[PDB]
Amino acid sequence: KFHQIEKEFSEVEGRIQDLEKYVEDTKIDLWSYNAELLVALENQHTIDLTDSEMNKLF
Amino acid sequence: SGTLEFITEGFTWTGVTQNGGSNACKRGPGSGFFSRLNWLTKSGSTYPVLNVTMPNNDNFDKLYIWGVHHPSTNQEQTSLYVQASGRVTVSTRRSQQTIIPNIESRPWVRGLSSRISIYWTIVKPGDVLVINSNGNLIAPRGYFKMRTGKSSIMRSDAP
Amino acid sequence: MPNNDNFDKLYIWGVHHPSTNQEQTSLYVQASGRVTVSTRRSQQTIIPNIESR
Ligand SMILES: *[C@@H]1O[C@H](CO)[C@@H](O)[C@H](O)[C@H]1NC(C)=O
Ligand SMILES: *[C@@H]1O[C@H](CO)[C@@H](O)[C@H](O)[C@H]1NC(C)=O
Repeated sequence: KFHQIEKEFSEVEGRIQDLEKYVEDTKIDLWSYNAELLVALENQHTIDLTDSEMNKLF
Repeated sequence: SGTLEFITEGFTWTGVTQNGGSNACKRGPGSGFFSRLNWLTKSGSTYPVLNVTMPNNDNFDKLYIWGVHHPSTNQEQTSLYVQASGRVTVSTRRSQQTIIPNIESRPWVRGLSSRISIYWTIVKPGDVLVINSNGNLIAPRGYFKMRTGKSSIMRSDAP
Repeated sequence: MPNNDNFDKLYIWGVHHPSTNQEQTSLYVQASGRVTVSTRRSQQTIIPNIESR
């Protein structure tokens, strides 16, 4: 990603600023969810496939 | 745009004095001004109605930077532009920006109570730049060539 | 009015818009008023409008 919107503001402007803040705050929350969920699913699967490998050998 | 590539244009400003400067904007020991802007003032005892045109015959968008002077007193206004109330208008075939300067004192900044308002215009190919002024015009010296790219800007104090 | 305190001050002000030229002169003498509020960073100039609403 290259040129993006401003994410920090030195002064109180109003309606447009609130929207810019909201858009970014929204973006971060959605990606933070995706990250948390992904690792949880990957870890559960890793634990299962390793236990599976033991049983296959048995 | 990712560039400050400036191309100078001739612009004929008849009946006015060019290249005005100030001690607030010194270049060397003597006074000066923004290099990309041209401060026009009266010639003798007259400031005529300026009516200049600059066409875009090239295959790109031109970015023009110009301004409007805001004197602190009515005497300042008249000494520079003769007329008690100036006016600046820049236009293209599809758009227009008209501004009447306001005479007003501000808190002293670098020993000055006056200011300049900066404006910008984009001219597409086959379009033309029209500048009309009876006073207070801070004329452009040319244009900046516009680009579409992967460039940006960042605020940081990191080495 | 200078700000010597350690916080931001919010100022609320306004501009009167008379309905007639007679009202304008009766209140403010001059046929056309003007209001300007400024700081070192900002400026707001407003020219009042005379009109029936
Ligand atoms: C910037 O580039 C233009 C290209 O035509 C040239 O005319 C001009 O002299 C250059 N200016 C500087 C300061 O290099
Ligand atoms: C400026 O030049 C244009 C050329 O098309 C002309 O139409 C216009 O009348 C001129 N300005 C004035 C104030 O006459």
